Amino acid sequence: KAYHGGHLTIRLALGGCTNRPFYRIVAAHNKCPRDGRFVEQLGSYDPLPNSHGEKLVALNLDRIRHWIGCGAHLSKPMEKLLGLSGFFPLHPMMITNAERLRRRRAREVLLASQKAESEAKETEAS
Amino acid sequence: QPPERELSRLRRLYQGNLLEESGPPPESMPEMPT
Amino acid sequence: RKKVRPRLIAELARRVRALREQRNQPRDSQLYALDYETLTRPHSGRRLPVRAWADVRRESRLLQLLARLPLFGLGRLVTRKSWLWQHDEPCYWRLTRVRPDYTAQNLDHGRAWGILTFKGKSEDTAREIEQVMYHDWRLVPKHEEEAFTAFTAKPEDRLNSVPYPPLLRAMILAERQKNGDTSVQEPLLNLERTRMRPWDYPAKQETKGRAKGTPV
Amino acid sequence: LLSAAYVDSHQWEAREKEEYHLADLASLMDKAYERKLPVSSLSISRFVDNIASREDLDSAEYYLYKFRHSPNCWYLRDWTIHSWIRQCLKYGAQDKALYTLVNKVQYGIFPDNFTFNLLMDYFIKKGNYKDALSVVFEIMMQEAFDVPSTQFLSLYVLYRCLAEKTELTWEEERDFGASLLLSGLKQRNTVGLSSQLYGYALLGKVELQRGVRAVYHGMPLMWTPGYLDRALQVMERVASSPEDLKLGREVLDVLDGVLKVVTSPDGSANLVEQLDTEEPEQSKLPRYLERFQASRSKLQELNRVESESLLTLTTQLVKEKLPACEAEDLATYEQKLREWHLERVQLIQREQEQREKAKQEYQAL
Ligand SMILES: [Mg+2]
Repeated sequence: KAYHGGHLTIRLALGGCTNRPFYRIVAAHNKCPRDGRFVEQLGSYDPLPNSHGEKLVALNLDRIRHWIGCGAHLSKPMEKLLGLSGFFPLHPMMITNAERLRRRRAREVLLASQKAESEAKETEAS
Repeated sequence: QPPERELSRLRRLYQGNLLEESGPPPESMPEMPT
Repeated sequence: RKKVRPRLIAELARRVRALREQRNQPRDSQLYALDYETLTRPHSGRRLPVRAWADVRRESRLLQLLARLPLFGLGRLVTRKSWLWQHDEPCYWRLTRVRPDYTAQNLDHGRAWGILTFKGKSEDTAREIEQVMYHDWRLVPKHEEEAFTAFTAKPEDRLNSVPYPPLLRAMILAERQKNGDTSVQEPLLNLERTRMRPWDYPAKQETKGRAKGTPV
Repeated sequence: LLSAAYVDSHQWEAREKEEYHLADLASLMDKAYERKLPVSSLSISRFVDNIASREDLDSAEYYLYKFRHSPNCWYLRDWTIHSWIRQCLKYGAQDKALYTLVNKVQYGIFPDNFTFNLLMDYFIKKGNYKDALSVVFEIMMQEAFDVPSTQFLSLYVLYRCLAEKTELTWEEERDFGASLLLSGLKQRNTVGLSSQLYGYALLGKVELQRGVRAVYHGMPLMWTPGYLDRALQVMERVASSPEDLKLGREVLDVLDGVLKVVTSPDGSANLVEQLDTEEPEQSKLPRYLERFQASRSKLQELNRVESESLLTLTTQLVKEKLPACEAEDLATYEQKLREWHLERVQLIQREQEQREKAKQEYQAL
């Protein structure tokens, strides 16, 4: 198609089969289809643990630096990948979400202790 | 921890649609209950 | 080729449609009219968001304030209730030009210009004011101008340089050793060149879009 | 209060004015509005100048309305606004002048301080202190207490009306409070400082009874709560001032009454506008009442209270100082007339040149 307006973006293009996802990190005009015309492939992401228990990310850090220097935006999933790698700082919501998960497990642990205490009362009743 | 004055500034801005204020999160990841 | 032929109707349509737009431009009194019972704009039927309902009934528009002043309040200071609540430091506009909508039966719609002072820092040139049709404006009294505009700047405490990300820092130190540069200096990012304005900072009204004149 | 010389219209009536038939000029403006074309400021000026009868005022009132709702509303001239008030007084149409002044947003009549004194003084001499009070409230809404002469006349009307009005509604307290405060701030005399404490007291009443938004909404007043704190500061300032300044006893009684009343009372626009950390004004009244008694004791100990009523003190102030102001104001009035005369000639000359060029344009076309 002949797009009018838009910007270059670095995003994840979904590949693979059903229940077997695989991503191609690509630089593409934002208005193009998710799996359609792209400008350059900048790496790949396999989100499924392999035989060694490792999720494998490949980053063309030379071309990624090139396209960020030319105005390429970043999708939110790609910012999370760049943060985990160490190439970017950790994303604000990666930190906030981890804090929410800590607060949510703290409640669950306290409830289990209370239930055990309630179960202890049942033991006292015999 | 945010300053006490700034927490009140948000309570005025979003008066009527607020949630319980959260304190500092646990220092480590709480061990998963099993 | 040469079998591609002119499209006179297409050319005529484009030009003709343009003329209607120029002549039938809507006015601020019509585009930004509001129905306060339903909080919905009659021209387009657009319903205002929920977080704005209280202020639409409780606050005034800019030219409602200025229509009551001689010379439409040239030289007066005007602030916004949103700024008053968000920022402790003085934020206001110094009005320089005001073009009301004469069609409006109360001269309560129009455009304005002024010099911005945001969070105590003053701009050097006058530009058009954005969000003039918002129910957020508060005229500052003349006797309170001196106390309102009094500001003493605090020494800036936001860091000027920060470390590099963990991986990007290691790649820099590795390049140093490869190139023969021997040093234990820590790579540092400089944040002065790229410091971000607040999200509520007034934007450029001149380059902003205007709604179309087709009623819904 | 003002002298006959202040209200004499020999100078205005002797102004050089062009003779244009109102009917002819009326047609020109009517055609312009039909064609959605801008009307000149000189055109509306010529109409107001050539008003010759009570009926003509009615037609001119319509055209001033049309001018306000036109592309050249901003260019209404000061002398045109002054002539309107002068013509209204000349033909007995004072009600019309006050109507347009109150409906300024519709007609665009924003008079200068000299014109305000002319209209306000007419009502004062006729004894219509209800219309005179309306003029004072309009001066307050426009924040136009700059000239000293206007301040003296305004304070006399306010205090004279307040004495008659034993009962004040919340709107009246707000309007009276603002008018006293703004007029008082300009004056540094005992009457001026008494009106500042009087104004803050009334506004403090509305703040603690109906909320702070009743005080500042649509008023030339600040939105920060604590008007009773501003009143008490006036007492603390006078008490500790090295110079000997006095506060009228009448005002002190008003503040005592306000503190007692507030202390022991018997669609979606419902917002808490004050931060939770800040103390509400209602909780601070116990401390406020202690400061008042302490300040009152110190003031009486230092003999800084004036037993004389505020209406009597204001009358003396007006008699002593108003004569001098009349001379200064009248001197400035003569200068304004000459400045207006020159500017009017420039507009007439510029109009003649463009019309001559218009003929050349048609000749070329
Ligand atoms: Mg926005």
